Amino acid sequence: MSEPIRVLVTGAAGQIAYSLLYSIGNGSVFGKDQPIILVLLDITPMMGVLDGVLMELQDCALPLLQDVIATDKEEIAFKDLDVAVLVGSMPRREGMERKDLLKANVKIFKSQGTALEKYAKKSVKVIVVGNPANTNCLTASKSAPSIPKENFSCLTRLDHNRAKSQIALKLGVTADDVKNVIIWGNHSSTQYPDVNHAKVKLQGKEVGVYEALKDDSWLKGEFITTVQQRGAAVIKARKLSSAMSAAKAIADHIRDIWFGTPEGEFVSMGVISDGNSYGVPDDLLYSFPVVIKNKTWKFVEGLPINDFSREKMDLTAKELTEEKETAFEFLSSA
Amino acid sequence: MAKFVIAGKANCPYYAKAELLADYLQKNLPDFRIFKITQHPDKWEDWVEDVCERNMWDHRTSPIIWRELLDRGGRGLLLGGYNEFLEHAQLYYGVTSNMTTELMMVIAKENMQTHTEQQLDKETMKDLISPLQVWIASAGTYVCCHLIPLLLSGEVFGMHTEISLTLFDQEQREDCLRSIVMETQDLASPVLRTVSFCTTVKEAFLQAQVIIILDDSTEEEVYSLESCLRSRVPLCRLYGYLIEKNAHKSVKVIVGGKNFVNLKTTLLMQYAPNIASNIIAVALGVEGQAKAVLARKMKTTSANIKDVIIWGNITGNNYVDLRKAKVYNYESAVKGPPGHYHSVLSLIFDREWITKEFVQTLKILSSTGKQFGGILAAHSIATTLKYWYHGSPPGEIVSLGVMSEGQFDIPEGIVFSMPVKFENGTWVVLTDLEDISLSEKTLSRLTGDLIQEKLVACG
Amino acid sequence: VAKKLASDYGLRCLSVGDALRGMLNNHPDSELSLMLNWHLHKGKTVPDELAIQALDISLMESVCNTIGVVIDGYPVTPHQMDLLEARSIIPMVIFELHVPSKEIFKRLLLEKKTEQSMSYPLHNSSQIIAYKNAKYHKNINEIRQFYQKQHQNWHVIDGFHSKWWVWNEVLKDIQQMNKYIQTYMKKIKEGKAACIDKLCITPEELIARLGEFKQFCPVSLAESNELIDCSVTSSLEFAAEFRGHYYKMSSQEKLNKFLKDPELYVPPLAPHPLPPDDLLPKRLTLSELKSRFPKCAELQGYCPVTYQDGKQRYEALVPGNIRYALEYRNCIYICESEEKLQKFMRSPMQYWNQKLPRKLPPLKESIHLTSLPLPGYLEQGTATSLIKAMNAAGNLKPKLPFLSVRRSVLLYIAFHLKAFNPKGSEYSRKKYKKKLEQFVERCELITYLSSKMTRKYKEPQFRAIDFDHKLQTFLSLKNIDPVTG
Amino acid sequence: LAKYYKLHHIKMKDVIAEAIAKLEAIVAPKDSVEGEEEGEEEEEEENVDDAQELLDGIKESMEQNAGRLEDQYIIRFVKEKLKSMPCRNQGFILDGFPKTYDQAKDLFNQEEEEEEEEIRGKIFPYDKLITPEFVCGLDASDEFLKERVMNLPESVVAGTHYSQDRFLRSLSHYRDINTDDETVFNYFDELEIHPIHIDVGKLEDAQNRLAIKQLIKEIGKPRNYGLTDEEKAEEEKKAAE
Amino acid sequence: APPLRICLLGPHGSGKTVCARKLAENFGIFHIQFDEFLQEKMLLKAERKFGPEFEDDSEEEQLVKQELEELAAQANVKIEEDTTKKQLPDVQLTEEEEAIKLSLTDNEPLPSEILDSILSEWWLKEPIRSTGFILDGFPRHPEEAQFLGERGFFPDAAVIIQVDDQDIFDRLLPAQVQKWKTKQHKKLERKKLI
Repeated sequence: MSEPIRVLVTGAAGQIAYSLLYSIGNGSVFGKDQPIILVLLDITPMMGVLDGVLMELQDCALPLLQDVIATDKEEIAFKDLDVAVLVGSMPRREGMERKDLLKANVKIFKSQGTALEKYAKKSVKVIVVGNPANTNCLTASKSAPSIPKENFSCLTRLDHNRAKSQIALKLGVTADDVKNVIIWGNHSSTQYPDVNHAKVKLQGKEVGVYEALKDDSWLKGEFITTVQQRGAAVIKARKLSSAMSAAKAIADHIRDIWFGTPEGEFVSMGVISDGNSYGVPDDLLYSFPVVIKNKTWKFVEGLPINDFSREKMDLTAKELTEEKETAFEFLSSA
Repeated sequence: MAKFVIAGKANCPYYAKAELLADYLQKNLPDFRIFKITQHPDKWEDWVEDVCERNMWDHRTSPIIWRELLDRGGRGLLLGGYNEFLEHAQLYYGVTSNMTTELMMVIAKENMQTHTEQQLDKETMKDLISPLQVWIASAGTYVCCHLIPLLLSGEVFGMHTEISLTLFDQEQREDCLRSIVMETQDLASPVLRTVSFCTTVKEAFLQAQVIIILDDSTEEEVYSLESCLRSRVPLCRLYGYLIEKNAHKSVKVIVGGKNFVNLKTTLLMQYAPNIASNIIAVALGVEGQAKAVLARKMKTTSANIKDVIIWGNITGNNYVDLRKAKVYNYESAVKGPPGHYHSVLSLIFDREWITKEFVQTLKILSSTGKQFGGILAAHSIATTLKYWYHGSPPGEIVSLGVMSEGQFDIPEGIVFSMPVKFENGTWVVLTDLEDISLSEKTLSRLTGDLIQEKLVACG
Repeated sequence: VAKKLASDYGLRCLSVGDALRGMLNNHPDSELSLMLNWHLHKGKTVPDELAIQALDISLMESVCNTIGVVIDGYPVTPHQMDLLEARSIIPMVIFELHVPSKEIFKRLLLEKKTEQSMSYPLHNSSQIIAYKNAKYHKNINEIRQFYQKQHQNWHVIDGFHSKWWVWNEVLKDIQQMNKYIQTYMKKIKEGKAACIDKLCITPEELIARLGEFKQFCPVSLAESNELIDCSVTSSLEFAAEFRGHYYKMSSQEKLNKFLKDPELYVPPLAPHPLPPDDLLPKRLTLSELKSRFPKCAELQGYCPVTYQDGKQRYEALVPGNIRYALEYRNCIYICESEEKLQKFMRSPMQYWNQKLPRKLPPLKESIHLTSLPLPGYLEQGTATSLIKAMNAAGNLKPKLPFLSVRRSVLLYIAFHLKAFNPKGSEYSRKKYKKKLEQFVERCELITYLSSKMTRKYKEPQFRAIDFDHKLQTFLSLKNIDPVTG
Repeated sequence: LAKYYKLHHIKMKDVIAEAIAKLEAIVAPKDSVEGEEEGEEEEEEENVDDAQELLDGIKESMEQNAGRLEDQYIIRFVKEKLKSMPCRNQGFILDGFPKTYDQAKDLFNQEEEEEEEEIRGKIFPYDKLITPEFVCGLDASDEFLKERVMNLPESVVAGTHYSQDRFLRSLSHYRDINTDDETVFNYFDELEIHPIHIDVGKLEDAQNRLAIKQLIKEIGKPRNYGLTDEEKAEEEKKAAE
Repeated sequence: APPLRICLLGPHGSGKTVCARKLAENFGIFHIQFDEFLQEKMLLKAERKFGPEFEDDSEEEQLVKQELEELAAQANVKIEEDTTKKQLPDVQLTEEEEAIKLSLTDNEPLPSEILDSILSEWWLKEPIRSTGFILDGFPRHPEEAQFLGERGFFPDAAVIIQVDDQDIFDRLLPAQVQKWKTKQHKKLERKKLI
């Protein structure tokens, strides 16, 4: 048997984590022959909830699960990790200023990054989910300089999947028919969904979404607006967060990291802008279209950028830059 | 980049000649872009009148022609029927159409045939269709969110299934189910093709091929147990009738939840006799809880524990039988190679803990349902469906809730939980298991409870 | 290497002289010995027939005859290779040593050291050695070409791989050939279907002993109902024998299937005949086309295959390049690509009969601004121009300090037009873009300075850090050229 | 490692040749010119006849053992080498030598058999100063080694111990000695100065920078004037350039 | 022919138990510890690991138990010992289990019927008979080996371990020193409570 891996989930009492854990344990992430050790970290009050979760997991009798560890201690939780999924973050409260939200998250992710640096394996893979995902991920990475920055990624797969869903709905097709969608930039309302290089399978033939839909107007205006606002719509209707789809997206993201992307297909990921050929500033966490082999990602080069795309990309890069500046003021003062 | 649209009647001569001119321009000119539209002439009047009203144009003859200012389907600027577009092209470009009137007649036929092709293509798309039909009752419920991703996994059926899914509750629940549908679409599963809500009586289960029945959130106040039982009867009757009428004759109906599951199943079967053989109650969650309790006592993993049997009311009085329960990978120094197993009863030296404490613990777990969360419910339902299609693991016992036809002794006409295997798309009852006989007292208790529930519900 | 082989498994290697010398002792007055002497005294150095006989006589030698022999550096002429084939002295496999002259000379200098290891006089002329080596190249090139082409068995070595490295690789390869030979012989005695790759059957025998499918995969006809010409490359890589006849499969997987269940593909058990040659398609060039005149293709250029596959889209009528073009059943066809031609050859019945409508004939003329009349090129250029102007003005509502509004806006718009030009030299475009960004920041100075400076004077050093830089920038712009600056 | 740490790496041939040469130099005649200047230096008081007879026994042994020498002589020379001031100051490095548990015990064990009066424990009479501060194992697939060796230039391998017959026999002998039943490592393992083992085969870099990095990390920072001001000034110039 | 049988014989089970287990795990057979089989057999009735040290510790507890009960009665201020651990009544032994208990106290051989019945289970019956096993702990006595021969029931091989007094102390004596220290701490706590 393959040696068990240690996987950490932070904020494990939160609904996204709760949804995710079963997908983690059942082999959908790491495959049906990888034993897992699962590590759950939360604040002390949640431990009661966390204990209830641990029990329910043990009740699921998942064959690939050979431990569940619940702790409020970073030194325990971050010990010898193989994979860390950072879902826990402070949610923005009413009347909380954006700067205070940033400071609080910077504190949390600085602490977690230092714990990774000290306790975790240097090969650890780190996935950041808690908003603001890009800036939090950057803060963590700066706090874990010994770990290769490529190990650190933030969840943009949710936007990619949403975009694919919207395209498939418009064409009337499965999600599988759609390929090579791109999300550029921040996981925020400023995120840019790009289908200029996306392909779809229609009438047994593969065709490019611009050609297939032939509605550039609707692709620019309505598709983008729908994707950007999809989460707010879901919360407005349910009165509850998008836990199910977030969990799905996280699972997909990790699974593509672990297996790699299919040949001739690329995926969108939030990743450190250093060395991009697209002229995004270095030292940013930006979202790019990427191919993954041997648990290593690479950037899909040579894609032409029209001025519409370029403008969106620079707008979101500006947003990310401002966020970075604000967070780094606290990181240096902290 | 200039952008134009022209709309046609399939018979219109001048629209066809416009198409010729358009293709000439777009081929030769780098600048030129055009999109193409045509309607059946009967539709044309309405379609164009709508377009003209939206624009506040005033054109009626086919073709109609306009330049769209930024992107396909923007606002338009209107050019006139064919002569005006030809005039524009001739003066601005210098171009001339050269097509004969006779040719225009022929192409008018060709475009008639083209519209006939379009119609047949519409019909052709209807032919291509072979989905699996799924329905969910009481869908507006927290369990439903966890369940849907397991369905979408496809492992339930194999990753080769066109899935069509349906979700029911009242319109207020329909709002949150709308949100659920939105998340479902976002889940972008490869096997997902459709999902739907229902709220209305005639529609339900129509050509349903899989039916999932959850607990209800009874929005009514805390009625007495007798009133709760009776309150189920109208709902079970309605569902049974709807299923029997609307569903596919081979529909599979699975009943899951924390309350009165056996009773609900029994009532449904009574109202839906024909399908009743198809209807089963999920016991697996209780078995999982029992396994986990055992594993905690032993300090092993539940997965090592096997062949727990649940004997009773799943959601009520049940007996957990460990006589066949096996443990694997345990560290008895009387240690076998991989796949050796030891008997749980033999290993647990504390018979008092088994008899008093373990039983009391399970009784608490069942009565409270507290630990029966969304994850466990979903896992149980999904895994049961998986075994139903695929089969259960070879040799392994499963527990399932199923209608008694006398098999051990059990009185007929009740739904009981009992040990089972799944094979060839169907379950069999392991009546050949030795020693698994029940005591007369235990059987009397278990059946008597179910009978009393049934009687009270019928009133 | 020859000696190392001979020692290590008791194998033989032969030079021609070895046999002749043996004959001298074995009977100094044998026929072959008598001829050899007669020729020698005539100065006739080894008429080749003598060596040929001696060599096959050496094949008698029981160790070689049962087990193994190698031959070094022989034949030395193509004529010998031919006469050996005439007797059919024919190695199963051949290896070739490629070596830099530098290495050869260095080895020869070590041989010079051995000459002191030696003592008696010996022929050591590097000059002769070089000559001989060059002529070895001359003959070996032709010999390789023939023997590899006919017999699929030629292999090559770098002299700078260590003699042991080379020996290892040669041995391993030879053992591979052995395992192939033995497994094939087993299948033959078992009567099984078997691949024949590196069994080095001659092309001419293969042609003579094809099965009914000739050079085509029967699996292709049976499963696909298509023809794939296996002849198109000589190699046996998907060639196989069964029941006394040869066939090629179209792929490794087809070969695997045929080996597994040959009876299905075997005739007559296959579902279809190979149609007769008159029905089979063939490719063409400009020479064939010129012979086909006065007619063009049976279809006037428009590719039928894509149109048919397109469910007869009007759009599909793009013509195929003549390079693609072929005759089938009396009739000449062209399609959009070589791959289309391949599909046509595979299943021509799908396509060959057509009745396209008259519509969408239009051949392109690429129109040019110069060629256009005034409104057309105006329209083309202005559409982009006005799009850019529209965005630039509407969004910015521009003004820059000191300039008139008109000056600011016009200049900014002209820069914006350059910066977004579809075909502007792009590094220059980005240069203008940079200038435009500076202009934008300078317009931002207006708003910053107006918002931050009150009418009441306020403490100079408590002004914001950028404030004074921005003021200095504004003041400088008063006396700067806006065009360059 | 020697070049980066700036230490001394010694090979058995060197020790043997130097020891022989110095012995012969002392045994060579104190010829008709005065010796070392009789100034403020304490001259050596060897016995030249002892060195002579030692060299004789060495020659006899190598005759008897076909150029091999008795372990006792080699170990004596190694131990003296380590006693030398260069070793005492800076560092000594050996490639795969000593080679057997007995050899290691003989070399490392203190020939002052210190009084055992209560020394029940596992700390032998051994000198920690001569004792290696680091030992590591390096190993690869025998196939990888065979490939590398065969890929060595034929000139390079010419007549060497690495000619394939010699290479094969020595490789076998290497395995055969280092039974997991017993290896030279066992001596250090009993000292619990636990050596560590790095897979050149999997790391596969023919220079194995990766292992060199690991080894450097395990050793830690060189105990030296990592730059002197001359070296600092030059590195500063290199940076400026 | 039957699969492998061995037992390894030597110190106190010690690490040697682990090393036998490792061997069998490499082989993919069964491991057995004979002492385990005794303990578990006794535990079936007992719910306790009977044996020499454990019950002899109870002897001193007799004195302390009675003193604690006197103090608990005179001191109506109730005690940390209120939570007395669970114990059963006598699940009365057969002569077979009696003989086992007496073996644990005496470290002495037992009526052949028991040894025969169990070990013949391990020869005769699956999975053991197909799988084969290595055992820890048996025979303890030449008397037992004698009965093995007199039935004629045999391993493939015996193995014995070469070990000596210091080696044995090195592992065992520290653990026993810990036993002493903790017992003395307990007695100090008893002084304090008294």
